Amino acid sequence: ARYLGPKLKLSRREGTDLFLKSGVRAIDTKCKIEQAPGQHGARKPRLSDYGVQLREKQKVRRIYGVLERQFRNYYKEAARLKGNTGENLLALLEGRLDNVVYRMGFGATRAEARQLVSHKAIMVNGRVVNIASYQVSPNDVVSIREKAKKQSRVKAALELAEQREKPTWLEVDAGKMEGTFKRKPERSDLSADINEHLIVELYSK
Amino acid sequence: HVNVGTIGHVDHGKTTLTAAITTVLAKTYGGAARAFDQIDNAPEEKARGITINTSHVEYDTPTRHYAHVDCPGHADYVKNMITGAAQMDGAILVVAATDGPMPQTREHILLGRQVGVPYIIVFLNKCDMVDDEELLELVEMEVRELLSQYDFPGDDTPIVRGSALKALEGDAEWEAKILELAGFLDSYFLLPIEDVFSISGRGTVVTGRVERGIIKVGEEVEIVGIKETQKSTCTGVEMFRKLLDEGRAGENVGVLLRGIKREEIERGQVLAKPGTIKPHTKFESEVYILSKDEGGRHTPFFKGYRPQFYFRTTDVTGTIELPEGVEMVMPGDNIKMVVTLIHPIAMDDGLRFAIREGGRTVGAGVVAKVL
Amino acid sequence: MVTIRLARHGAKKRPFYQVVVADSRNARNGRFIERVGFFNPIASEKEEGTRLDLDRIAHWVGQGATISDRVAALIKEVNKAA
RNA sequence: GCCCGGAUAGCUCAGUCGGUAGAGCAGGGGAUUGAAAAUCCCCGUGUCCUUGGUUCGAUUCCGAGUCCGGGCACCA
RNA sequence: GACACGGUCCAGACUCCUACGGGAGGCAGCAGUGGGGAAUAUUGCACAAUGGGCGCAAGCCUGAUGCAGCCAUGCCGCGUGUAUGAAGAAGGCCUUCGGGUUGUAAAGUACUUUCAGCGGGGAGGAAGGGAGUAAAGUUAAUACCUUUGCUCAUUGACGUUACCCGCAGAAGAAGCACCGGCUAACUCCGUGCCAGCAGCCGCGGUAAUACGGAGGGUGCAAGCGUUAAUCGGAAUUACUGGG
RNA sequence: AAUUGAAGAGUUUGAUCAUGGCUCAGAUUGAACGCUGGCGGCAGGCCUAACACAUGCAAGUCGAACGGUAACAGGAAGAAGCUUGCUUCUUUGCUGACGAGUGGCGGACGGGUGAGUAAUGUCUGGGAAACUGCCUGAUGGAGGGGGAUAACUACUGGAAAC
Ligand SMILES: Nc1nc2c(ncn2[C@@H]2O[C@H](COP(=O)(O)OP(=O)(O)O)[C@@H](O)[C@H]2O)c(=O)[nH]1
Ligand SMILES: *C(=O)[C@@H](N)Cc1ccccc1
Repeated sequence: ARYLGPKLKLSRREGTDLFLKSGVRAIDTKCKIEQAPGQHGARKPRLSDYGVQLREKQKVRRIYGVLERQFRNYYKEAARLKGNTGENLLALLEGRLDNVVYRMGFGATRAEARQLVSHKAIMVNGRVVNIASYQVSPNDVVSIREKAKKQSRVKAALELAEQREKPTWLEVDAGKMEGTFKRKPERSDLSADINEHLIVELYSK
Repeated sequence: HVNVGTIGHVDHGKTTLTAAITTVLAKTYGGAARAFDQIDNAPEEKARGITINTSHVEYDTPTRHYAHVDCPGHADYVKNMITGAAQMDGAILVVAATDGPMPQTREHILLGRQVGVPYIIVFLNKCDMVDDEELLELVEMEVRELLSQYDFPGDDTPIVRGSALKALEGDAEWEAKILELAGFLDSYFLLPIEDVFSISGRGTVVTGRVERGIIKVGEEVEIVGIKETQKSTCTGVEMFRKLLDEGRAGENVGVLLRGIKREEIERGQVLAKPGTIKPHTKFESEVYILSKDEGGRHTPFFKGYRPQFYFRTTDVTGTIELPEGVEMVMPGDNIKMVVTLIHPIAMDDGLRFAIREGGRTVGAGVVAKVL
Repeated sequence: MVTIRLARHGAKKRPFYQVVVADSRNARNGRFIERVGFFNPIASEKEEGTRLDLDRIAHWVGQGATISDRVAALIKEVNKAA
């Protein structure tokens, strides 16, 4: 259900940094960004009506690495919730297990975060859970399995989180490497460089 | 895959040597152990008008799947080579250590020479009675004199000593010599379909004699033929309308299949072992053409002459690619050609077939290679 | 004859039982007059395992209804005393 | 498994009791026109399904294989 | 209680046995076969569980049921690895032949291992019932019988289960439609109103963003497109809501 | 806390606005085909011929109803080999149980199909001129006799059925 391909062609498609290749380098730069979407990507875009709705719709999916059917399922699950449907979106999409692991800093990249959740190394409430799309319950702890705790990879990942934002809707221990949770993520507390305004419209038609 | 054949003398141990390779290669590699009764009593088959008596034995090798032909009579070996009823490549020379090379064993080397049988892997049998190192070298020396005269290099053909009686019973001390015998064959389940039925209430009923393997009711089996290959599962084996679970090689029993209509299985198919054989449409063969008064032709044919090959259950037509130098194949030739088939089918270097055209006898050949 | 029996619901390899009151001449998940409580034999070690509405049941036995073996076992499982 | 009829240049068929294969509808190559039509100038492009025999010579004579169509079987 | 699926008598049709007089049968019950058709699976296992029938009970029957096998038919979860990696290569392609692009892609290197394959641990679905025994009812009785505690031996088709641990090695796992506007995403070459494309408007007549291929990119994903079918769009049957 | 809910474009024409059909953009399917195809969970899997059918199987149980016991396993009397109780072993319904028969109970449940049917049906809301095995509440009773038949014997028709 993932991409598993040249996952930086996505950043050149929209121009906005997706952080899919955070890694050991501060800023990528070895990607020839902003002027190479494809072989004929030198031609200026048309920016059509259906496209403006589409271009940010695919972008958010390229960020979360979510299946379109899975995106549509989360869409209608957000439709049957209280308040603004657009706001109902980002709360649930920030509820995906590996994404919280990414916010905790245990995962260098989202791809690395999901590669850890799949390999039964992650543990929530003393329970080994493997589904990446596990909706995190309000105020709960998430840690790493003992016999696979800090095995050279997540070790390198701990230094990376020091230069990250580390949001205010959770709390990371980093001593025993515990990913504790607080109140539901607010729209004003995230990156805020994404527009959910247009996303609600694409599925309206 | 390569088909071999025990050429030799009566009372030498050709049938027990054939039983030696098929049994022990079925315990450490795979296949089916054959009983001594079927290798001796060969069934009768009418090949192009004249009835022949041959026994087709098969066993599995780590690399390929080697076949084996064995005739109980000396009269049957005359037809086997000079015409080519049972196509053979690695002719196993069976010479006894007690008696030694005798006139009937000498003829088979000359009979294979004039025709074109390229490989002869010699195995000296019956060496469990005599114990003398000077005698071991003397019988081995009479064999080297019996191959050099017929255009066969005696310095590269391997010689393996042994005894086939205890190679059949199970004494491990002699089994290592049977394995290197088959090992030297490298360097130097299968079921032909003969009849098909369909009874009301069961489905498709396929009948044929088993050449190799053991059949269980409820196992996954594959079907290979000249038509579109499919997959099935064993749902019953019956003999004379009587239940027989353990289907062994040699038994001409009827098998029941799973989920196939009558229009998909016909004469020319083969129930094979799952994922063990691929189809071939391109191979090579060396044939013999007989005279008009004895059944064949009296005039040669051209390149492009496409006769019908009847291999063990088929009547498939194939186009002939005559080699350079060969333009007109006249009756009495023992020359070769490259055979191209119109249908994907399991073709091995040794599977036997009769060649017919005009609705009658034309000739027979020896499959040498698969291109 | 009215009987108090079970009703296999839920799914394959994960049963469930909604004890009901129906007739002996009907199907297992057939037509019934009233359902009274349920039973979850493979639920979990939690606060809720089985709810039996006894009062309504005693109301039916007085009419002439016969209880089933597995059903009566639940009545002793509810422990009339404590 | 067995028995007949079609297998004839793109297509439908004629020609046979041995003698170097026809016709029709075609279709098409060129001048003209932005391009065709009309008009004018000129035409077979065939393994007679495959393969062989009785050979000065086989489409046709005797045979088979395979494809298609049309009839009957047999019942582990 | 039927005017009766696995009952009766009668007539007819389709089959069958036949000692030719006379008889037998009903898969629209589980499977299964012929045929029909564009198209739809095993002549499986157990009564462990629920329920049904008989019996005081024990048990017995249970193609109801509970499971298994089979099919991508649909939904849903998940995997085909991640990090690093510029001479920004080879090869492919385009080209203002400068170079760009495929492209961090790969190779190389460092780690990890779900699900598979191999070998061991191991729930729950189980409530009862059989025998024994204590007490209390019942009785003339410490008997019999019943009920309530308890003990013992246990009862599992699925089942080489669920789940868990461990071993080995990136090791076994990615295609499908599209690319003129509608509608997201392009050029070149070959073929020249020929071959073909197609949902509609329409393209191809020797310079095709629409034909075929190649490269690139685009949409979706173990699914992708197509066809058949309904509703919606259709306020083109309008009561809501038209003339 | 419990219906937080509605998009359009192309196409008549030289060009425009209209009226007005046609088409597509979406969702879905008891699906089929083409192609490809790793595992698992839960559902569904003969829509056409209500077409015809091989074979096995799909509803039997009760000895706490009775006569019997044809078998199986004990007991008991006995009988013979002979290791004098180690065995062989012929009678016997005396028991456990049990083919066939009589009787009770079920067979009208469960399972499948949608052919028929436009109101004798179904759905909705009421109703009175009914019956109701099995289970249950309440009040009493449960006294006394006879005549047959299946199983089983003898004979016997019929290929079988019977
Ligand atoms: N001692 C001894 N005798 C043998 C050996 N092989 C076969 N024989 C004997 O030879 C006899 C006949 O041999 P067989 O194989 O029937 O010969 P064919 O049928 O004419 O091939 C049998 O009695 C076997 O005992 C052996 O290796 N050693
Ligand atoms: C059916 O009986 C087969 N097992 C044996 C057979 C007999 C006669 C002809 C063909 C096969």
